[PDB]
Amino acid sequence: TDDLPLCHLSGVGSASNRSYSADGKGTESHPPEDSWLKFRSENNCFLYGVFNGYDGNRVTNFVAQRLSAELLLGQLNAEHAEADVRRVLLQAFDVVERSFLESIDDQLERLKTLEREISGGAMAVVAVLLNNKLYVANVGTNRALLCKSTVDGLQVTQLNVDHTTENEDELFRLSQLGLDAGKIKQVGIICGQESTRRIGDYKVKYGYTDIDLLSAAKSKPIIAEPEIHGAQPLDGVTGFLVLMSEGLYKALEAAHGPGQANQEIAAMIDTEFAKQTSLDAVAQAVVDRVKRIHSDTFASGGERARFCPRHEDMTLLVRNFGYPLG
Amino acid sequence: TDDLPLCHLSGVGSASNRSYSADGKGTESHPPEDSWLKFRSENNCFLYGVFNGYDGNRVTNFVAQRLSAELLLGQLNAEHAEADVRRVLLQAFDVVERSFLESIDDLERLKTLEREISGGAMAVVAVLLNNKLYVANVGTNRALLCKSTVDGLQVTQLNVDHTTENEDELFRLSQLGLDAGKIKQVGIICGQESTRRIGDYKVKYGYTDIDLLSAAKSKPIIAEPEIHGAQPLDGVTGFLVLMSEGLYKALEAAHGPGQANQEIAAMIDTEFAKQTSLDAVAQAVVDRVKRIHSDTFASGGERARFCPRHEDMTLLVRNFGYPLG
Amino acid sequence: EFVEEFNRLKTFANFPSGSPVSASTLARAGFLYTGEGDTVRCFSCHAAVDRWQYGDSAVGRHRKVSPNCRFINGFYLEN
Amino acid sequence: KEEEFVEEFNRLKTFANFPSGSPVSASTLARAGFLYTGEGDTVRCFSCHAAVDRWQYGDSAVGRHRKVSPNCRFINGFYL
Ligand SMILES: [Zn+2]
Ligand SMILES: [Zn+2]
Repeated sequence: TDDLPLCHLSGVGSASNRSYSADGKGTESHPPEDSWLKFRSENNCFLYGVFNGYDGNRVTNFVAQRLSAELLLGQLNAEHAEADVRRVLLQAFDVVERSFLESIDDQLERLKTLEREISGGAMAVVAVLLNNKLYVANVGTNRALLCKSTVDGLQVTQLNVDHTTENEDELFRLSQLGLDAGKIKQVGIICGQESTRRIGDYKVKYGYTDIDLLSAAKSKPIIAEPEIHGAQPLDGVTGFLVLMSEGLYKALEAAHGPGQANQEIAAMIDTEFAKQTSLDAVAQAVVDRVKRIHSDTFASGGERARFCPRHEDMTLLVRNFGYPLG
Repeated sequence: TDDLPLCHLSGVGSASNRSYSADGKGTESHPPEDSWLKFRSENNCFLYGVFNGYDGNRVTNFVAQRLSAELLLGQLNAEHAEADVRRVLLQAFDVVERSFLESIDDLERLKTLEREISGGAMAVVAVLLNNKLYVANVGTNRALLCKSTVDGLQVTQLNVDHTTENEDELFRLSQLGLDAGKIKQVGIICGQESTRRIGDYKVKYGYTDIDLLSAAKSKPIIAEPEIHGAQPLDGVTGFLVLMSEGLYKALEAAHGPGQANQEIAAMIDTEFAKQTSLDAVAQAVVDRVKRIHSDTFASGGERARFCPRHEDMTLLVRNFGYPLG
Repeated sequence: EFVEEFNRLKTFANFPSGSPVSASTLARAGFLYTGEGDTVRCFSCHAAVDRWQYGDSAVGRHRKVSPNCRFINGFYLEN
Repeated sequence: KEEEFVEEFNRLKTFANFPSGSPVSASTLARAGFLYTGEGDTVRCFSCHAAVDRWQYGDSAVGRHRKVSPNCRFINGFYL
């Protein structure tokens, strides 16, 4: 079923999470919960995605497929208006949600499983192409960058917004729900997660009322509705699209330092672009490079050393837009 | 003393006012009242200006020199701060005003009186100091900066027209106690449309005796200049344009309102690759515009009823690394 | 009428494509689309905001412009 | 706290370190009731404390002001 034409102008790189051992170069690992999408509808419609899962990969491997069914099987393939394309996604992300919730409806090793699926979830970033017009749907902390080649440098602009507690808008939304800004922004974490929007997570979606921090709330504090970003004109553009998981920009940031991460990552993708035969290679190269920078930092510890005990799954997706590969 | 080093990276073009005759080969004239400035202080400081006078040139030939005295003789020459250079000009334009008023203090007599009491002028002053551009403005003369873009020629006017069509100028007059709508309606105050000007003893001290300005806690027509924060000229490559009303006024009358700044700039561009000296560049455009005016009136049609004549035209160009050839 | 968030959202159907800030976010912030450029206005303080740039915060820009648009200060929770 | 800025002269004084390269004239901004905060090119009506930034060539102080805060009394003449 889930086997339609794959895109050929898009590469992906990935590296499972890994933990460091005091002894040094020593590393470990854990079940990897990250997935991506790089399909192409027979009607010439492009759909890319990166889903960073948490607490089980029983969700990432679902939303991935299910999202495709509600998007590449007609519903979007057509000469739709801007607001139309938005309306379809909205309806799409919803179908995945409501459906998934219905899914999770199945020794004493039972309580073991329950606490799992009831707390399983995932965040996602979806990019859609339709006539040189780009659309970005977003739920969570994954980033999406557009990189245009300037005759005065390389322009880098993030298309989405991080749904964290540091989001002036996200906070206000939770405030209008009746919660306390200061207090929520203070803890900076809500149920092990920092994201203020996510898919699945039956626990906080239906029982938020039983959590001290979310006690007072006329509606769900953690919602799954995605933030769509008005079509982007890609006619005369010449560069590339980047979809990367939290785990990636998160590591790079821990080593080098907060901010200036988007440019640096982009800067790297630039170099490796002139040093590879395939996108996948371009991609993987950067993931490796970053994976390296992390380990080295911890090993050759000093100051920033105390910020790299390990790192989560890293996923990078690159969609070339006429940029010189050779 | 009015003879210091003159700038050599600046050209000027000018054509006296002229009136035509319904008899084709017609062309009259009147005393010319427009002046310019293109000095260069010994300390490497540039001062350019264009003063369009009205009712007598006994003022334009004054402000010109007097302004130089309070600018090129130290006062400005130095490593001053942005706000500092602004404060010096302010002080400068004031000295010229107060001084000039004291000047005008010395039957064919009533004939002269009505003159100097109503004589005045408007001015645009541009100053250079370390690739930082400053524009002081009083009146309706325009000053444009033209940067060469790799996607065309950028044209941006640095100053604002002190007319009754200026939302800000109007507001200023309103807070003084006059009526907006009424003022904006007539669009003219004492033969002039300018809401700020140098001299003009009459309206400055007797505005209270003019039906339109009757109600006013302060001078409705002031001479205070509008300074424009330093402009970064380091990596820039183009030219500065200072032109009198009479010029952009004529070109506007023939072709039509708006799109005048670009067109004039467009012209200056062409002539720039077809001349040996800036003065030539300049004059060329003034002549070209002077031509388009006469032609329109002669080969009359629709816009013909807008060119009975034209006032003095003055154009000053200061090259900024643009290809002369 | 524009008190209702859903309505405010509806006025963004023809919002100029290429704009940084998300429509839905603008509405949540109490803004409504006028019709010219990317200008929006608080349904409360009728204050307008335009010239958005990437990385802008709806509520942020809003509080800066009109540091008192009640809505932004919570005097709105119909319940 | 907020008394010294009713006087136009004072408002003007707050522009001494205004970012060079800005389109609108300082004097004009003050006339409009604006005061320079200190960050970027952001200014605020001494009346409605509304702020305005991101100026562009060709802008009207009172114009943008009326648009942003369509009621900053000053702009409506409640100050004579
Ligand atoms: Zn508001
Ligand atoms: Zn105000």
